[PDB]
Amino acid sequence: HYELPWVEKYRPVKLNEIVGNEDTVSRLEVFAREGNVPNIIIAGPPGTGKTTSILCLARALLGPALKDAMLELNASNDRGIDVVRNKIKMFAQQKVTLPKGRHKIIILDEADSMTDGAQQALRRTMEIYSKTTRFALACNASDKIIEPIQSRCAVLRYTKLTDAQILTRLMNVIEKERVPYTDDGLEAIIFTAQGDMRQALNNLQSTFSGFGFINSENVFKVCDEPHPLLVKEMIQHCVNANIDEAYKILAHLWHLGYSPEDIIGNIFRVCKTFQMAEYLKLEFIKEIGYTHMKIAEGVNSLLQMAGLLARLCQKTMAP
Amino acid sequence: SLWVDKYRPCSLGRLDYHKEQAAQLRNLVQCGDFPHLLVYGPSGAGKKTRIMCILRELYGVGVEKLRIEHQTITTPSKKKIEISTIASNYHLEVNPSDAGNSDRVVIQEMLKTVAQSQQLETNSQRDFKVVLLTEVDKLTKDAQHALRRTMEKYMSTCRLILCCNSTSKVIPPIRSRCLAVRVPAPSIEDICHVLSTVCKKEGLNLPSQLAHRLAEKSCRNLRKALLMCEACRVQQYPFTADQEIPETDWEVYLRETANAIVSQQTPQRLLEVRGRLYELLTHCIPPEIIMKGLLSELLHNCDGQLKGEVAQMAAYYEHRLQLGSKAIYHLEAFVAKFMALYKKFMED
Amino acid sequence: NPVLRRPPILEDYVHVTSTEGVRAYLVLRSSQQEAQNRMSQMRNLIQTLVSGIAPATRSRATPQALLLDALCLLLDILAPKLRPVSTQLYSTREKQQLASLVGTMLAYSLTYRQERTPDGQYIYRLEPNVEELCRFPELPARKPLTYQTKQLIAREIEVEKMRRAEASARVE
Amino acid sequence: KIRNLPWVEKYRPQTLNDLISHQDILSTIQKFINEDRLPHLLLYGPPGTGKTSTILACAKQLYKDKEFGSMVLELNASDDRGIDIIRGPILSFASTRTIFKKGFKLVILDEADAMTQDAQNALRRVIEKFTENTRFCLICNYLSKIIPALQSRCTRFRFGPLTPELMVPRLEHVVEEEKVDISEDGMKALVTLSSGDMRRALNILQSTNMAFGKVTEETVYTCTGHPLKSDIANILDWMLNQDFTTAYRNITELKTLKGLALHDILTEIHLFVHRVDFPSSVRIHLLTKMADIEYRLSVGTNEKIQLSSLIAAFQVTRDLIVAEA
Amino acid sequence: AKPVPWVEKYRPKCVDEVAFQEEVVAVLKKSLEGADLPNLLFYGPPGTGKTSTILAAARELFGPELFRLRVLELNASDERGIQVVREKVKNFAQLTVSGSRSDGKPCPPFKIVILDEADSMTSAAQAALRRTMEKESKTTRFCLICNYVSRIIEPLTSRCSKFRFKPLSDKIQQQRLLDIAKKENVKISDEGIAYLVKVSEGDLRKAITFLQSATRLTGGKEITEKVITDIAGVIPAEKIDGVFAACQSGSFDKLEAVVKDLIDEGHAATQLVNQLHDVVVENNLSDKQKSIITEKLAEVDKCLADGADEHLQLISLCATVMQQLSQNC
Ligand SMILES: Nc1ncnc2c1ncn2[C@@H]1O[C@H](COP(=O)(O)OP(=O)(O)OP(O)(O)=S)[C@@H](O)[C@H]1O
Ligand SMILES: Nc1ncnc2c1ncn2[C@@H]1O[C@H](COP(=O)(O)OP(=O)(O)OP(O)(O)=S)[C@@H](O)[C@H]1O
Ligand SMILES: Nc1ncnc2c1ncn2[C@@H]1O[C@H](COP(=O)(O)OP(=O)(O)OP(O)(O)=S)[C@@H](O)[C@H]1O
Ligand SMILES: Nc1ncnc2c1ncn2[C@@H]1O[C@H](COP(=O)(O)OP(=O)(O)O)[C@@H](O)[C@H]1O
Ligand SMILES: [Mg+2]
Ligand SMILES: [Mg+2]
Ligand SMILES: [Mg+2]
Repeated sequence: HYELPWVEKYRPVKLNEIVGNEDTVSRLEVFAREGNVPNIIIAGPPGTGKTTSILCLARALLGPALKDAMLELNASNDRGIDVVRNKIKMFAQQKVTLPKGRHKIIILDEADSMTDGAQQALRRTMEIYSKTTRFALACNASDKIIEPIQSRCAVLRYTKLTDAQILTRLMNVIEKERVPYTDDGLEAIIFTAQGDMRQALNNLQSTFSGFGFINSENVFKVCDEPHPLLVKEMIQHCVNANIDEAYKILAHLWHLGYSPEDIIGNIFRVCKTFQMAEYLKLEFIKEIGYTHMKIAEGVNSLLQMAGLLARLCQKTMAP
Repeated sequence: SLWVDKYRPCSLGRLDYHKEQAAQLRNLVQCGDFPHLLVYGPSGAGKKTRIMCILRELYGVGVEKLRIEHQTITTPSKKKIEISTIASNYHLEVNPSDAGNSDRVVIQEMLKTVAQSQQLETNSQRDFKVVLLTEVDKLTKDAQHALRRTMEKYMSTCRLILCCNSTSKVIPPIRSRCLAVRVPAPSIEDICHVLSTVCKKEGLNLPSQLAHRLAEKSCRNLRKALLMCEACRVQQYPFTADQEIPETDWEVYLRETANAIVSQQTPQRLLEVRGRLYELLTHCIPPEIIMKGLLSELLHNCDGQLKGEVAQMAAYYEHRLQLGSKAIYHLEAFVAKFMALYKKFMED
Repeated sequence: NPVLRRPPILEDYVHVTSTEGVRAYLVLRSSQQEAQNRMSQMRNLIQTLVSGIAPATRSRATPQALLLDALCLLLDILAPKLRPVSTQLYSTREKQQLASLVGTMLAYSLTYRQERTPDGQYIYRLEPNVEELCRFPELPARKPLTYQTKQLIAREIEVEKMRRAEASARVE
Repeated sequence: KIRNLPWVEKYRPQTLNDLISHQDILSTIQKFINEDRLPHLLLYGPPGTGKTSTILACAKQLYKDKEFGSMVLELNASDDRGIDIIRGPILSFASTRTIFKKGFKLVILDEADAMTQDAQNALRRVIEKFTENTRFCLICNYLSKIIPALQSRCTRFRFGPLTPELMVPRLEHVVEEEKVDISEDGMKALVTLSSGDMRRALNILQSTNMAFGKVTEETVYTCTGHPLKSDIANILDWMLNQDFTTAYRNITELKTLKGLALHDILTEIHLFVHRVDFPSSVRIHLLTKMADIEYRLSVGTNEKIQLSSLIAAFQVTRDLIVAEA
Repeated sequence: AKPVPWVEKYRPKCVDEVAFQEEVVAVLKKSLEGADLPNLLFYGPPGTGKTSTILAAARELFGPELFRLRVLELNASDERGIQVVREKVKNFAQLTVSGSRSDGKPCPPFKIVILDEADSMTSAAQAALRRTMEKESKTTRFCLICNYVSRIIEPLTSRCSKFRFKPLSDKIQQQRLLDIAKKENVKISDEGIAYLVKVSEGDLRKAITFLQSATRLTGGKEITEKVITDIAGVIPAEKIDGVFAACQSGSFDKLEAVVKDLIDEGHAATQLVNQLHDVVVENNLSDKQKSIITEKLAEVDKCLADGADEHLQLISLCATVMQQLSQNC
C-alpha cells in the first residue's frame, strides 16, 4: 500500500467536516438527515468543495445502496448525444428499492464540457422521472449550463474561501498529522492559497516533505513565490516616494527572472491589503491597473515597471 | 434624394472645388498602376465624393449600381457576427467598425475572401479590385496590423482606398505602403458658390448675405450647409438677410448646456445637463462631435485668457473618452471640470 | 547634492551644460440602466432605419453622417406648409412639390400609417419613428402636418409604389 | 574524438555534480533519487539555467543506455501534443508496465507552456491515477501559462539564474578544455552582460572563436552588438551637454549611420540613468518620461518624434541640474 | 514591355554593383570565392541597400535555378509567431542541400536564412531561433537584417557577427533618382529633386517610390515642388510659418482660424507634428520652450496614436505653443 496525498487523504466523509459557506452546508446537512432532496446545481470557483459536498450528500442519503442508486459521470466519460438517451434515461427508468425520502442520484460532474444538445435532451428526462431520481451537477462557470437546465434545479453558488475557514481545516490537518508549525508560515501559506483549499493542502504537503517545519522562508523557498515581504517593502517605499530603494527591490526581483505579470499581480494583491489613506489607495490601485493593462496588452520590460514605481512616487506628491 | 444627394458631382472634372487635385488624381488613375490610396480630411470635405469620382474614372458607369450584402462571420469565441457591406461588380466598401472589436476578423477573413478571389471578368472589369475600408481611424490597432500583410501580399489583385478623417489613428506601417491623398474642406467662398449653384439649379434666388450666413454657421461642412439651406427653403421661401436658420436641436441643447453653466453652477444644474447629455447620447450622436460642439459653443462665452485651458481640458477628456469604454462619465467629468474652472474664474 | 561643480577625481563623471554654457558634473558610478436601454433601443431603431435605405443613398453617407446632418433637416424637408385642398384643385407647382416629397420619402423608405390611441381617436405616424431621433423635450414645439395632409402623403406613397411596380412591369 | 557540435552541446552536464548553481535543488532531487520517492515535478525559471540538463541527467542516471527507450517518453513542442496524444501514447504509456525491467517510468514535456488547455485539463487524471507507474516532469518558462490544478499537482521548482559568484569555474573548465587565452577583463565582460546564465557564455565564446579566434572586449562588441558604454556616454553627453539642434542632429547621425534602435537606446539609457547620480525628483521625472516614450513606441508612433522627446526629457532637466549646483 | 514598378528595375543584380559598402562587398565576394561565411548581422539606416545586396549575393551563389530551394527570406509581410519560427525555420534548416547549378557555377554547401525586418519579433520569437541557427549551422546560414541592431537581444546578437552599413551622401543618391527619371523619359528640375531627397531623409527606396507616384500624379508632365510636397503630404513651410505667426500674435481667434484652416485643409496631424518638430529643431528657440514644445508634440502624437480627435489635439498643441511663443513677448 502507498500513502495518498493529503488532498485525497483528508477529504471529508461527513458534511459536518466541510467548512465554508455554512448556510449551504447546513441546508445540505438538513437535506441529508431528512431526505427528499431537490435538483441541485453547484457553481463556484474550483477547489471550493462542490464534488466533496455532492459526494458526502449522496453518501449520507444512500448509505448501502450507493452501488445501485447512484450513476456518476465526469468529463472523462463521453456524455454526448447518445449517453443521455441510452444511459441516463434507462437509469431514470430503473427500478431501485429505496427508503422513504430517498431518490436515485445521477451525479454529472463538470457539466461545462457537456454539449448543448445533451443539455437539451436531459430536460425531459429530468422533468418526467423526477419522482424516482434526482440530479446533482457540479460546474465551475455557470454560463455554460443553459437556462432550461438552470431553471429546473435549485442553483447553489459557492463563494471563495476566507482565511479562517481555510485555517480551521489546516489546523485539523496539522493536528491529525503532527506537523510542527509557526504562525508566519500559516499566514504565508494562506496568502499563497488565495482561497483555494487544494492548493493550500498541496503547499502544506510540499512544506512538510521538503523541510518539515513551517516558517515563512521555508514555504517561500519551496513554493517559490515572489515573497510579498519585499513587495510590501516596495509599496512602502513608493509611499515614502523613494524611487531608489524601490528600484533596488525591483532590480533584485528582476535579476531573479520573475515575469512582469507575476510581480504586478503580487503588487496588486499587496496594494489591496495595504494600510494607508483610502484615496491614496484608490489612486495606487488605478495606477497599478493602468500599468497592468499595458502589461496584458503585450509590452513588458523593466522600463514600464520603473514607470509604475515613478508614478506611484509621483501620486504621493500630488495632493 | 435631398439637396445632399441630388446635387453631387459625377466625375472628377465636375467638382466645384479642388480642381488641380482632381487633375492630379485623374492622371494618377489613368495609367492603371495606381497604389493604395488613403483619403483623409475633415467631415463633409468631399472625401467620399472624390472616392466615388475616382471609382467612376477607374471603372465604367457601373460603379453606382450598389447592392447591400449581409455576411455572417465566426469569431474565435464561436459567436456569429453579422456585418453589412456595400458591394458592386467593380469594388467593395466595408465598414468594419460596426463589428467593433471583431473588425480584425473582418480584416483576417473577409479581406482574404476578396483578395484570394480573382476577378471573374478581365475585359469589362480591370486587373484589380478596390476595397473601401470606411472609417479606418476607428479601427482597432490589431486590425491595422493584420491589414498591412493583406494589402501587400495581394498588390496585384486588390487595392485599398482607405477613407478616414484622422490618419494619425492609422499606424505608419499602413501609411508607408500607401499613397496619402489629402482632401481639403471647401472655403467660405467655395461653399457660397456651391449653395448658389444649387439654388440656381432649382430656380431659386439666394441673397449673398444669407448664403454667407449658411456657410459660416455650418463650420465648413458642405453637407450640413446644403441641408440647412434646404431647411431655410422649406421654412421660408422668401429669403431674407436676417432669416432664422434652423439650428439643429443638438446644437440648441449644447447652447442651453453652455447657458446653464453660465447661469448657475450647482450640482443640480450638473444633474440637469447630465440629463441633457444623456438625451444626446441616447440619440446616438458620437461623443467626439458632442465634445467638439460643446467646446465650439463654450469658448464663445469664455474670456480670452480662458479659451486655451478649456480647449486643452477638452482635448484631454476626448482622449480619455476614446481610451475608455463609457462616455457619460468622461463627459460629466469634462462639464464638472469646466464649471469648477468657471466658478474659480468668476469668483476671483 | 547629486550635481558637483568640481569634477570628481577618482570616480567617473558625465558632463552637463545648460543653454548658458555653465559646466557641471555627475557621478557615473436607476437612471443608467434605463438610459442604456434607451440607447440600445435607439441604436436598433437606427439599424432598422438604415436597413430600409436603398443602396444608392446608403453609400453616400455614414449612419453617423446621416444622423448628425441628414435627419433633423430631413425632418424639416418632410414637413412643409401644405394647405388642406384636394389634389384636383392643386396647382402644377404644388403637384411637382408633392411628387418630389413623395420621391424623397420613397428614397429613405418612410411611410405613414394609422395608429390607435386610448383617448378614442386615430393618429397618423411614420413607420420608422424618426421624430424620437430628432426632437428634444426642452426644444420649442413646431406645428405638425394635419390628418388630411398626412393621409394624402400616405395614399400618394401607396399609389407611387404601385406606379413603380407598373413601371417595372412596362420596362420589363 | 573531435565532434562538430556547438559548445552548448559539446560541454553538457551529463551528471548531477557538473551543474553549478542550484545546489539545494540538486541535493533534494538526489535525496529523492537515492531512496526512490521521486514525485511529479514542474521546473520553471529564466531560460537556459539547466532544467532540461537536470531532467536529462536524472533520466540517464535512473535509466541505463540499453533501457532508455522503454522508460523515458520525451515529447517537445516540435512534436504534436494535442489531446489525442494525451489519450494515446501518454495514456498507454502511463497505463502499461515495462517490457524489459520492472520499475517506474518518466514522461518529459519540453516547452509545455504553449500546451493546449484541453491537454492540460486531461493530464490531471493521468498524473493522479498513474502516479505509481510514472511521474510527470512539466518544464515551462512562465507559471501563468498552466492551470492552478497542475501547479498544485506537481512540486514546483524555480531554477534561478546562475549567480556571478559561482559561474566562473565552469567558464574556467571550458576555457581549459578548449585551450583559449582569456583575461580578467574578458572574464568580467563574460560574467556581466551574458544574460546572467551559462547558456550563452559558451555560445559567446564559440562565436567569438568562430569570427575572430581571440576573445577580448573589443572583438566581442564589434561582433556581438550591445553598443559600448563609451558610445552610450557620448549619446547621453550630446543630450546633457550640447544644444537641442546639435544634439538632435548628432544622435540622428548616429542612428542613421550605425543603425541603433531607439527602443534599446531607451533600455540602455534607462540602465545608465540609475548609474548616473541624478536628483531624485529629476530621476522620477526622467523615469516617467522614459516609460512614457517606451509605451508610445509600443504603439504606432513616429520614431523621430520619440527621439526628440527623449532628448527633450533631458533638455528639461539640463537647467534644473545646473541650477541645483 | 510593361512599365514595371520602378524600384524593382534598377536593383543590383550582383554584389559588384553595390556602392559605398566596401567591407561587406569584400566579405560577400570572398564568400563567393568559397571562404567560410559567418552568421551575418546586417544593421544600418533604411534605404542604404540591406535587402538588394544580400539578394544579389544569393543570386550569385545559387542562381535562378536554386533560389527557391536554398534561400529563405523572412519579413513582416507574413505572420511570424513563436510556433512559426519553431516549425518552418527549424524544418527548413533541417533540410538537405541537394541540387547543383547547371551553368557550371560552384554552389555553396549551405542554405541561407535572410531574416529581414527583425524588429517585429519578440524576445521569445528570437529565443526560439537560437538552436535552429547553431545546430543546423552545417546545413543552413543566418543573416539577421534589421534597421535597428540592439532590438535583437544580447543572445541572438552574440550568435552572429556584425557588419555596419554606411549611409549614403546626398550627392550619390541625387544621381540615382536623376537617372531613373531620365530613363523613364520624364522631367524634374534640380530644386524639386533636391527637396525630394531632402524630404525622404536618406531612404532611397522611399524617394524612388515618391518619384514613381509623383510621375503618376503628373502623368508625364513636369514634377514641381508643390507636387513634391503633395506626394509626401508635406505641409508648405509658410503654413507652418502661418502657425508660428498666429502663435506669435497671441490671439486665440486667429489661432482657432489657422487650426480650423489646417483641419479644413485636411492636413495629417502626424505629418503636422513631424513638420512642426523639424521646424522647431531647425530654429533658435530656447531649450525650455523647445523641450516643452517637443514633449507636447510627443504627448499629442500619443493621444492621436490612441485615437483622440484631430481638432482638439491640434488646438491644444497650438494653444500651448502659443503660450510658449507669447510667454517672453
Ligand atoms: N470546503 C472544503 N472543506 C474541506 N476540504 C475541502 C474543501 N474544499 C476542498 N477540499 C479538499 O480539496 C479536495 C478537492 O476539492 P474538490 O471538491 O475536488 O474541488 P471542487 O470544489 O469540486 O472544484 P472542481 O471544479 O471539482 S476542481 C477535496 O477532496 C478535499 O480534500
Ligand atoms: N548549471 C549549469 N552548469 C553548466 N552548464 C550549464 C548549466 N546550466 C546550463 N548549462 C549549459 O546550458 C546548455 C543548455 O541548457 P538547457 O538546460 O538546455 O537550457 P534550458 O534550462 O532548458 O532553457 P530552455 O527553456 O530549454 S532555452 C547546456 O547544454 C549547458 O552547456
Ligand atoms: N548600395 C547600393 N548600390 C546600388 N543601388 C542601391 C544601393 N542601396 C540602395 N540602392 C538602390 O536603392 C533601392 C533601395 O534599396 P533597399 O534595399 O530597398 O533599401 P533597404 O536596405 O531595404 O532599406 P531597409 O533598411 O531594408 S528599410 C534599391 O532597390 C536600389 O535600387
Ligand atoms: N465638389 C462638390 N460640388 C458640389 N457638392 C459637393 C462637392 N463636394 C462635396 N459636395 C457635397 O458636400 C457633401 C460632403 O459629404 P461627403 O462627400 O460624404 O464628404 P465626407 O465623406 O467628408 O462627409 C456631400 O453631400 C456633397 O453633396
Ligand atoms: Mg469536481
Ligand atoms: Mg531546452
Ligand atoms: Mg527594405
